[PDB]
Amino acid sequence: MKYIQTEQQIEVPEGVTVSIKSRIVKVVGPRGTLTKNLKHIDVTFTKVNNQLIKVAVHNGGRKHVAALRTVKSLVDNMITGVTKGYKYKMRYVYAHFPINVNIVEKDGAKFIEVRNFLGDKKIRNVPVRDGVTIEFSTNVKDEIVLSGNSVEDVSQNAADLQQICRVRNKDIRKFLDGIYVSHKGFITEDL
Amino acid sequence: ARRPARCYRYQKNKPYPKSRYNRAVPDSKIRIYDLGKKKATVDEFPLCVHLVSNELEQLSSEALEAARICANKYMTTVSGRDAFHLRVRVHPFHVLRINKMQQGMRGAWGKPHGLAARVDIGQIIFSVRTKDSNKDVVVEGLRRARYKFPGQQKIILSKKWGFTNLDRPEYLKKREAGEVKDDGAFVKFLSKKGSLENNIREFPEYFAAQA
Amino acid sequence: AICLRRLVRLVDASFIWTEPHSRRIRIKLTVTIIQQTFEVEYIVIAMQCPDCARSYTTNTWRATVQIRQKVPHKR
Amino acid sequence: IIEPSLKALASKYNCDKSVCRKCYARLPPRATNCRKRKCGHTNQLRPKKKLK
RNA sequence: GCAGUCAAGCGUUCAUAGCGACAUUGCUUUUUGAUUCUUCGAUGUCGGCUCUUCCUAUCAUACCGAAGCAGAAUUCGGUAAGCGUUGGAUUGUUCACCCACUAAUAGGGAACGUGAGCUGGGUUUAGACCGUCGUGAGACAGGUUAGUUUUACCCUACUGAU
Ligand SMILES: [Mg+2]
Ligand SMILES: [Mg+2]
Ligand SMILES: [Mg+2]
Ligand SMILES: [Mg+2]
Ligand SMILES: [Mg+2]
Ligand SMILES: [Mg+2]
Ligand SMILES: [Mg+2]
Ligand SMILES: [Mg+2]
Ligand SMILES: [Mg+2]
Ligand SMILES: [Mg+2]
Ligand SMILES: [Mg+2]
Repeated sequence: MKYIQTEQQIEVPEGVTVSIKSRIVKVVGPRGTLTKNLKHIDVTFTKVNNQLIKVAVHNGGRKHVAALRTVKSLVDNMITGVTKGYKYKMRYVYAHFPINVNIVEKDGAKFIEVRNFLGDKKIRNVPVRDGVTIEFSTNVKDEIVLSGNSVEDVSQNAADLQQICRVRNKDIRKFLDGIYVSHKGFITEDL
Repeated sequence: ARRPARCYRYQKNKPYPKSRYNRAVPDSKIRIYDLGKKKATVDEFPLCVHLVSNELEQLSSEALEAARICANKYMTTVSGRDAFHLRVRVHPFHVLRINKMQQGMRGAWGKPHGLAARVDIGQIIFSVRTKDSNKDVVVEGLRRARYKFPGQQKIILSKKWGFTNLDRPEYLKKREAGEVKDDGAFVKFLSKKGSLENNIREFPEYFAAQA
Repeated sequence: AICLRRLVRLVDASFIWTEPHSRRIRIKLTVTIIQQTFEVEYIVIAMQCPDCARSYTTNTWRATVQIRQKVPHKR
Repeated sequence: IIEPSLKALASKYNCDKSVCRKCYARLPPRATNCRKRKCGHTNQLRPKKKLK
């Protein structure tokens, strides 16, 4: 029906400082800095009093409004990312052959190298993204931990590893061998 | 034996019924038209639901046969076989012809093929009378009869009482007094005209003013 | 007819029950010193059989005898 | 070693799904419609077959 | 011929993994009918050999999804016509049927592709034999034997060349 105006409220904590010109959303905080181009979206950001910002849509259709609620979340997650940070933990599953994972260098790029997945000779490389920091968990068997500022990077870097280990020409209901994302969380505790 | 139903769809040729000139015609596919509890009184089944055609078309005798079985089969399993009275209003009389065969058209008049209906816009095909609570089974029963027919037809909840020519309250106005009596399947009403001697024989509840 | 078109001699030949409209038949075959029973399946395929097709094409009968007599009362 | 936790971990991804009857596509468990537009976003789905 | 829709019976329990009856809605012009618009001062009327190209309604070959998918061996469905799809016995055959190899021995179109490109076994002139029919001359789309395949040097197209 076209809504005359709709608006949401991005609630900023005390620590960070979010800058916006055109639609380039910088967010400097304690963990680092994050940036995001929104020039594809068509909305107006409006400050009110430091620790609250309003996003708005005027004469918006149904789908135009939906995105307005998305833009809130992406900007919220930069703020939670640069304050608290993101941390994904993955686990290995197997019956007969144990999966041998190790971080290896190649022209200063850093790759996760999965070896002996299900008795295979083909070595499986997964390039480590810029910002994400991988570490293998001590005192929890067959566990790996990824962590950093962006969710978009960490989660993708996990899902890459998840998708590099698929079983072809078998019954996957039976052959449940792989490297799976067990827990998604933040780096800091409390919040 | 059967051709596609798209061929003998539209009302083109004149009414060509069985008579002393046509003589030989095949037997109708549909045979019995009333189903459910057909030895039931008028007070038992008030809520009436129709299946109304929205196209001037022909429904073949085997389109009604497949439709009448599926509507009955669903309503018998779900609501029970004595919780309704289904009535197929449409009778197939129109005989279709087929040119099943010195040359091609050098002598060409067709043999009889099968019987079909001749339905009109707003005509009632199926009529079902039921209890007040048992509506949703009747609406969903006639839904599957709709897939067996060609064209467009729609289901309608009737404002009348059962199979009567009377509304919900109008029947209740006259049934409370001695103005209505049961016939057998249908019903008989009091008449102001006629002999006064045999208007007293029947309708014993009227002519009193008490209870 | 099916056993003949199989493409050792044989001891016996009998068949199992597949379902009335399920275009398939299955049949078993027992065949110097070694006896071996194995089972075979036959896909049934539908088509036309010329004479029937000919029924739809007007000229069905394909020979006529037109007998006649010029008299009103024929003994 | 199957392991009760790690079986349910892996089965989350592989087994606990549903399937479009038309296009055979592998959907999330509580989906109404198929996400593929070749089969007209149909709502005629089924759960994925369990093993034994 | 090919495709949905509804789903009877099946599939030990179990409608819809998969087989799938009957109905009801379509597409195709690789079948056959129906018609007689074009051609009777003539558009060479079967098949095979040879050779290019196009269609996908994909037999194989690439990557996938489902399964009543433990593995192996299969079955069903998606993108895809990029690339391939044979050697022989009998028949003039198309068609058919067999033997063998193979990754596979998928289906169709292009004046039912292609005779101034061939061949001429087949059909369809005249000779001749048989059978049945007819008093007879003769008939038979029944069987059998022998029977002339003409012209490019023009314009266009294609290939090379000034
Ligand atoms: Mg003419
Ligand atoms: Mg001329
Ligand atoms: Mg010519
Ligand atoms: Mg295609
Ligand atoms: Mg040869
Ligand atoms: Mg030709
Ligand atoms: Mg030529
Ligand atoms: Mg020539
Ligand atoms: Mg001759
Ligand atoms: Mg003689
Ligand atoms: Mg010759």
